[PDB]
Amino acid sequence: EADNQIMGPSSYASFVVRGENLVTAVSYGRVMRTFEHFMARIVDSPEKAG
Amino acid sequence: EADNQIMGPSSYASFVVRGENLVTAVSYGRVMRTFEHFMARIVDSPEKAG
Repeated sequence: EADNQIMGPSSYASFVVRGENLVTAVSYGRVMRTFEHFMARIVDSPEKAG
Repeated sequence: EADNQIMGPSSYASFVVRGENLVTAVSYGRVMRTFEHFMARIVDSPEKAG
């Protein structure tokens, strides 16, 4: 065998419906994942290419 | 005539789609008027009865 062990993530990641996502939930029923990424993509410099 | 004139507003109001309103407009295709009110009701202190 090449390696005996592998390094892995110790804990789960956290998806919590925070404040800015919750307003979409109660109103439209469509919460989204990583809303702050959407704000940074189409509000804070949308002309910056991905 | 009790009045010759009435005092009123001078300009129209401005309903401009700001940033998080653009985000929900782009993603879910629905804008809510005064998003800061929805954020100050459903997120910041919902225990205060309207």
